[PDB]
Amino acid sequence: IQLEPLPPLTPKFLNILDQVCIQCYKDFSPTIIEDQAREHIRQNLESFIRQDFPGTKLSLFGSSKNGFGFKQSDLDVCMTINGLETAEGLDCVRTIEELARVLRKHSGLRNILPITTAKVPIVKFFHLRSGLEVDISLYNTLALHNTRLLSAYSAIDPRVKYLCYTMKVFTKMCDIGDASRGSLSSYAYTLMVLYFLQQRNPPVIPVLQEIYKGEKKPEIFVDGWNIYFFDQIDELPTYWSECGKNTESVGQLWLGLLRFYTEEFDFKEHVISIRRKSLLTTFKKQWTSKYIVIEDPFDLNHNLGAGLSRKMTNFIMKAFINGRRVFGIPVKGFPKDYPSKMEYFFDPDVLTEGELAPNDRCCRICGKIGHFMKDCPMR
Ligand SMILES: O=c1ccn([C@@H]2O[C@H](COP(=O)(O)O[C@H]3[C@@H](O)[C@H](n4ccc(=O)[nH]c4=O)O[C@@H]3CO)[C@@H](O)[C@H]2O)c(=O)[nH]1
Ligand SMILES: O=c1ccn([C@@H]2O[C@H](COP(=O)(O)NP(=O)(O)OP(=O)(O)O)[C@@H](O)[C@H]2O)c(=O)[nH]1
Ligand SMILES: [Mg+2]
Ligand SMILES: [Zn+2]
Repeated sequence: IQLEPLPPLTPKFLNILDQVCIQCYKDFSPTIIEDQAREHIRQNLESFIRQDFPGTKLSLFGSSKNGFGFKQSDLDVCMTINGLETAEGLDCVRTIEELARVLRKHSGLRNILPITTAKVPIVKFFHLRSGLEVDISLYNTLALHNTRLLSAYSAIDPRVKYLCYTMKVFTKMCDIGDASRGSLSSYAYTLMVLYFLQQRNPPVIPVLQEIYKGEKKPEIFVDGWNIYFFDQIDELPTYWSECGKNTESVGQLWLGLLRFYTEEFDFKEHVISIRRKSLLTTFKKQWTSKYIVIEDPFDLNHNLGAGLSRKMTNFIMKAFINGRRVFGIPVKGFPKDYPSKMEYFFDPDVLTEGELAPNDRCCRICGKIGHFMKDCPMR
């Protein structure tokens, strides 16, 4: 597939692109009050569950803590039991079902649903007063660490946040950010942003998992994987020589990302991997089955794109190509004929050409993957 050449931009248009990326953050990030409410929910659930399971500990992870949350993002909760370091004596499937029974007694919750067949078994439910979806998992230790990792990256430079928010808006508007419906997890798209910023010349962020006081990388193992990374961001100028050398604006970088993954990045040859600056090949990983290949920074056996079908991969790539056109090619009558720039750049009828995301892997009743119709909740 060949792509349209991009016309040269004016500074006036470049400033518009900058503003759109920043509005994605300002418009959709939670207020300080909404963040505190999320902590209050965790606190309330921990006390309620402790009535039946004393020593329960609930810990927030995901976008509530990694610096990239939206107002209506779900509440990702990790449950552990004090004194029990790992889930090696804990019966996780039976624990999920016991936990669900406890949560059905909570008058402020609705629609308790345990999902024990997923790779990560969860019990999810609806919190009435906040209107948020909550997902509780058991001993999700690695998720807690990649939450800290992403949070560290978000603190290095404000542009990290702006781009991750813009990416999250983009994929959400294209309806390609729901792994439960066959597309990619929003966490996978966050990794794509970070990988782009690491490979940029000059880089906007370093590879924190490769920064350390010499000579060798410290070895801190969790569930068989080294979770070390440099998290002393205040001292980063000392340990990152290229700190602050990239002076591109946010809009420049956002258009650069769209061009990077449509023109430059070789999906069939390389793996999107934020744990190392050196390119990682699909052949070295023996991950040639799929086109989009995304390696988790800690669980190196996890390919985030392992679930994508061929159709979904084409749909995703067409979205990025159309995004390249909308953000890169100024149009006549813009911006004076449009009372909202957000509605122009993120128009789904343009980015996906009016088509809906494919859903062939999905249940015909609810639209989720991973269950037969006799097991559907909406039956
Ligand atoms: O690697 C992971 C993946 C998921 N999660 C947690 O599960 C929650 C739901 O994950 P999601 O990627 O949106 O959907 C899962 C499952 O919840 C979904 N699924 C699977 C079987 C089914 O019957 N219904 C259903 O919706 O299909 C996917 C299987 O990877 C997330 O919010 C996380 O809190 C994690 O903590 N780590
Ligand atoms: O494939 C995966 C998916 C999810 N996770 C971990 O589970 C967290 C929640 O998974 P998530 O689907 O809620 N994505 P999130 O980062 O919270 O953004 P948002 O759409 O605003 O909710 C993620 O942030 C990861 O830490 C993984 O480790 N591997
Ligand atoms: Mg979440
Ligand atoms: Zn269903």
